[PDB]
Amino acid sequence: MREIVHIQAGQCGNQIGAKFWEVISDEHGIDPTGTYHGDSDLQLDRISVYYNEATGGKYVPRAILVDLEPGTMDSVRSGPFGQIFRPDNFVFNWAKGHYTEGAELVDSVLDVVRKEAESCDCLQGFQLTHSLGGGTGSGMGTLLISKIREEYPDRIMNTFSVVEEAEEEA
Amino acid sequence: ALHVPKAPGFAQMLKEGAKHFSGLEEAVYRNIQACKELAQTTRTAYGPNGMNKMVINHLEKLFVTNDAATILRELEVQHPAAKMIVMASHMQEQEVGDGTNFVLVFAGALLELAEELLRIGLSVSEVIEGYEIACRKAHEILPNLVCCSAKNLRDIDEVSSLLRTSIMSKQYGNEVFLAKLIAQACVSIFPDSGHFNVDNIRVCKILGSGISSSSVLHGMVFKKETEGDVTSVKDAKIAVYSCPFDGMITETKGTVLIKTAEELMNFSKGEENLMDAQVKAIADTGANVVVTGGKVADMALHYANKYNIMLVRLNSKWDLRRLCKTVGATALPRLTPPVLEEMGHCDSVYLSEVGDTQVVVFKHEKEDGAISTIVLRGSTDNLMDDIERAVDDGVNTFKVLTRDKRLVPGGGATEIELAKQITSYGETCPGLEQYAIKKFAEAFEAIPRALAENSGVKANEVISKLYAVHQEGNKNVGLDIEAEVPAVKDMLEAGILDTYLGKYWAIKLATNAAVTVLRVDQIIMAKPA
Amino acid sequence: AAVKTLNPKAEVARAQAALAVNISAARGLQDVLRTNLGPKGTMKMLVSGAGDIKLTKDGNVLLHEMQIQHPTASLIAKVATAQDDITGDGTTSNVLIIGELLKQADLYISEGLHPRIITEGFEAAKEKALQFLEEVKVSREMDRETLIDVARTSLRTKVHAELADVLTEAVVDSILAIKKQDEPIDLFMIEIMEMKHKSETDTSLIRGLVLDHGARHPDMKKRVEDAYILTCNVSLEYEKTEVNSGFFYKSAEEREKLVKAERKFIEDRVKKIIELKRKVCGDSDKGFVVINQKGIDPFSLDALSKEGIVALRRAKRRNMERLTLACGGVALNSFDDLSPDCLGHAGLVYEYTLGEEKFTFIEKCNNPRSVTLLIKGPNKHTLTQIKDAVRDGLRAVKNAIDDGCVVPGAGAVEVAMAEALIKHKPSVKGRAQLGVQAFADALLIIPKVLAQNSGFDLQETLVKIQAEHSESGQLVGVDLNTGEPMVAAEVGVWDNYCVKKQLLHSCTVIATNILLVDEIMRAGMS
Amino acid sequence: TPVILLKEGTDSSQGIPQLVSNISACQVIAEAVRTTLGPRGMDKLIVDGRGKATISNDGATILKLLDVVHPAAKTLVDIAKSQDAEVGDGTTSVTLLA
Ligand SMILES: Nc1ncnc2c1ncn2[C@@H]1O[C@H](COP(=O)(O)OP(=O)(O)O)[C@@H](O)[C@H]1O
Ligand SMILES: Nc1ncnc2c1ncn2[C@@H]1O[C@H](COP(=O)(O)OP(=O)(O)O)[C@@H](O)[C@H]1O
Ligand SMILES: [Mg+2]
Ligand SMILES: [Mg+2]
Ligand SMILES: [Mg+2]
Repeated sequence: MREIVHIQAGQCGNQIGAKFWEVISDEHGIDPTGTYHGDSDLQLDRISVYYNEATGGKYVPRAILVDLEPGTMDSVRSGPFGQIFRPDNFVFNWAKGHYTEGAELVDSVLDVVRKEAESCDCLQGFQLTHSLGGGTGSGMGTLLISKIREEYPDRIMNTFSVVEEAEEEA
Repeated sequence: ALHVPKAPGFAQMLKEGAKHFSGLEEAVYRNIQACKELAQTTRTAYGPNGMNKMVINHLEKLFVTNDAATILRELEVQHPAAKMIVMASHMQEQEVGDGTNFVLVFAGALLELAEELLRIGLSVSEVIEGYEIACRKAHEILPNLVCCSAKNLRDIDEVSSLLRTSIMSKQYGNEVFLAKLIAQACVSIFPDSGHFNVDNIRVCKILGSGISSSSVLHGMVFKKETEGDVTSVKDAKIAVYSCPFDGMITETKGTVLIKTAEELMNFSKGEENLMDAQVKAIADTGANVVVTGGKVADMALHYANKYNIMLVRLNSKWDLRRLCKTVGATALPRLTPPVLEEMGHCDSVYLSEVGDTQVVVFKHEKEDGAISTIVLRGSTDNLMDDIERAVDDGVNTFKVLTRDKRLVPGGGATEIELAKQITSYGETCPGLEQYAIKKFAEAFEAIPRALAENSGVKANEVISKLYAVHQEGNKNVGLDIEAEVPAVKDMLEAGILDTYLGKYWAIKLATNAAVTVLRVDQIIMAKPA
Repeated sequence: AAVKTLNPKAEVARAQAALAVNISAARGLQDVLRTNLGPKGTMKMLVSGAGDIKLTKDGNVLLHEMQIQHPTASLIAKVATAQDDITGDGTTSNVLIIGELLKQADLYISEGLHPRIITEGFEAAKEKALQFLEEVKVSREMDRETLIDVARTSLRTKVHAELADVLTEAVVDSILAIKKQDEPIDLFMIEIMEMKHKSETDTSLIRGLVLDHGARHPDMKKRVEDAYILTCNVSLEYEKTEVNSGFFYKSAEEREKLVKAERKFIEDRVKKIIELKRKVCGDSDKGFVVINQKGIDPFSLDALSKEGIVALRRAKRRNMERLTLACGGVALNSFDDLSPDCLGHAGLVYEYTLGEEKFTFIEKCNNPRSVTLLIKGPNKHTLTQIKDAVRDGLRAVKNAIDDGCVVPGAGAVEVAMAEALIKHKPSVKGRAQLGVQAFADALLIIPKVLAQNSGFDLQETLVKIQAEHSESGQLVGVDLNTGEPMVAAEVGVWDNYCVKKQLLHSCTVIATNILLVDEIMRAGMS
Repeated sequence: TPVILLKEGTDSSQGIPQLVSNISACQVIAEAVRTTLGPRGMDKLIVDGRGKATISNDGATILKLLDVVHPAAKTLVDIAKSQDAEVGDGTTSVTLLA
């Protein structure tokens, strides 16, 4: 219940999100291969707010990874805990023509977040982790917050933004 | 000395770390080498006499198996051609579930045979057309070799005899026992309608005694513990709930507001009375056991123990659905006394101990039920995993037999017959594709050759004897494993059969993968990240 | 240099060096891209840094996935991208003709000429070529056989014949089925879906819709034989008030009352749907399907399933228009004015499962104005290649319909323009005749490349082709299996008029602009 | 040689030598608990990374305390654990027999 989905954008944003998912996984009973060892029931009460359980007992995070580079997502995958992410939750020259650049990337992101929000029951929000002063956080992030708001103008959108002599009569 | 600077154009405009391969000498002859080496890697795990292989993955986890798909999954491949062969094998596993090594052997043989045609002069297109024609001819020929179709898929002995082979190819010696177990488990859950879901067979592993102490159970077992004082029920009426077993609260933030002292003195008493009323209302319908998917409260547990209610909490969100299917109940999203239609019935519900493991068992006497479980007992987790994989292959074979009823002889007889007939056909074709057709026919001997090599005999004598006996009109003669001298045996009498659909799909996918590898001309690689 | 004395870290290339660099880059690009042209071209494999595999033959994909860091390559890639996104074809010929134009221009510039003379010659030759193309075209009625020929010609250059014959019929049928005799064709009404099994020869066209999600409640029916369809984007989840609110109760009974009372807003909508269903489908003979663009609570799912309703949640926005066009209903944002006139009809609804994925089929619509192309195959790269080919074919057929004319192919048009320009050039005054000659020689690259790829002798084949078309006024092109001259129109090789027009314009403009660059400088911030 | 099949760092060993190596390693594993059998058997002392000591005569406990990472040797630890879980006695004899 009260499902929340996560968006990671940029190199540093991707790294911060990977760290957060690592630490929350160690806090819970989740291990790198997607199974459960925790001994306390309180580690499993709210597991569905952050994880989808697949047929067979495996758990996958409710996270989306985006960068305009074929190396950042590969680095995350190579790094530990990068294999637990679903292989199709990745979005990947800089400027072509088209009169608008990134229109296909934003559409792919919207499709993936729609597919992810389909699985959850009563989702409530999006946690966006991106650079703020960066080019990907201002320009290449072509008002992605605005696009998300237009797509779902009823749910919360919580963003972790990186920070005198004349003095006479009157 | 001096240096060769660079070539103008693309060679200068290329990025740093990128690779560009072009031509027959730099692309095709290297892709063939990579595929041949990949096939040679897993050649030795083919047949009943295949040897196990030990692989450690990047997380220091240990695998011991002779299943080709598992080996390829655990290995990590850096070469694109081997990657495409691996994807072909995985697609075959997804489509049928058995025959993942035949694909690799066939593709490797086809490529290593096309190499010499390319060497002697034929171009890639003439090889491709010959391969396609030969594949179509093989698919046309294949049905005529069908023999001994399945008759009854609800007879225990016939099912065991049909499933024996696919298990015997992995567990040499335990095949009879495993076939009996899997036949019982599969026949138990097979409905009147043809629909047979593979997911309805569950496997549970308990450390302990030997494999011979495995068993099958008509119901469900969970590695859990009873939350209440009651431990056993002899005729169980089950209630199932998806919500937590506690008094519910508002979705919006709530607050208890009090302005006098009587409310403060009466709140907790009222809450306790309300919970007691709800629990007794549930218990009045006759429910003995309550299954919940969430948290239980101390007061609820106290009243459930007071009214002699067995309380089990299982939590997967899928085990709950499987239990609902098993018993015949419907999960209730609110805590209300169930109606009879929503009430499940199970004969025995109890808590037991097996080899230092506490389990909860829901058991029926019905031979059909809805699902069934297989309890495996082994001395090693790796051994239990291997037996689990064998059981999975048996179940997949049963499902394929449900889909299609036709069988063909095995142990090299089908491959020898196909090779002979394709050679006879390709003899009469004028043109430059006859060489490709003859090579496609010759590539079929790799399977009996691998079987003979693994068995430990001389493959040439086996192949010569197979050809000699097939020239007289004996279509059901294949390799003999038991003898120490190379010999042949009638496969139809011995009961070594295999499915038609598996061979069909394996040939199709292997040919497609081989021609796809052959079609590539030049390769551009970016630097790894 | 002047720039160096101000910024010592700058980089510069002056008059001759700039021209040399540009010509070298163009020739380097064309040397690689020349092997794609024609149905006899070879396939390139591209491997990225992540380890993915892409088999391709299209010029644009090769340009944007080959590893290059050159400014002239960037300009040419941008031009190819514009060509692709406007017309949908002709990306390789663009690069070929640009490279040949630059090479032929440098051939004369190396003898002391000035680029402006060649520029004027280029302009005059372009005007003459456009005039000739305007008259060489063939106007027809654009019937099914002509569209089949055009689509087969456009698709045979990407996949083999066996798969091309399958794809051509599906593409033509979809385009014809979503067409009315006005209101120019609007894509996004054809959905492209891919399912990974059942080898590609099973790719098909469905006169209905396929959705990549299915029913979420176990007890919902798996197949409906005669379905009313309701399409909506109203929310059936729990909703919180915009202004901050909180419950203040005194006892457990009051808490229970509030808990019961906090659901009436959604239960009212569920009741409205149920009443409409019971009003329309009186007896248990028909079926009811609901499609919602927003979420549905488990309580609402159970309430709907108790009465035999098949509900799907969180569909995509474009499906709101697609389902309306296909089934023939009304997409509505509120249930205040619900009536049977807002319902649609579908002759079959069912469900398919692929391991961890689920699909829903809506089929047997009365007169659908929207269809779906179902792609199948055993590999991700196979699916991607087929998707690109389908895009190419759809664009080609749509352009052929939009234009009233089609043009013969296989280099016949290039031969004809070269012959016409050769006779035109004596009328020009000055040295622009050299530019006209260069333009013609550049135009003669396509038949040469086709012959080279098919495996013949370029000079001899072109000499034969020019030997015909001069003693007989026929439009003559190259036969790719014998090397002999042929007549394109009788054999059935066709090309688009807009593609040729755009290609000529873009190539001439880019060549003229490139030839006039005086220096290349990088003197800004690093 | 230009492009290799598997990733660099992979190690492989096949044939009679690796089987002989496995047989050799099992001998060391059995030698680890050899002298703890019978009425006149001694016991062992194991010190871990944190300085905590464990004095034991139980074969399963000793084998668990040893940090065995040999894939063939791990089987002898597994069977000892299985015996301990199943019957609770006889953990050294099974390893010696194997
Ligand atoms: N008793 C047997 N005698 C001879 N051949 C056998 C016997 N059992 C199985 N085979 C053969 O083993 C071959 C391969 O089976 P297996 O080794 O399991 O790999 P896969 O089935 O994945 O290709 C089959 O073609 C079958 O003909
Ligand atoms: N069967 C054919 N015979 C001769 N020429 C053909 C045939 N099919 C296509 N062509 C030619 O191939 C040319 C290039 O098409 P293609 O290779 O697909 O790349 P592009 O369409 O991007 O230029 C077209 O101009 C067309 O005239
Ligand atoms: Mg097998
Ligand atoms: Mg084209
Ligand atoms: Mg003892």
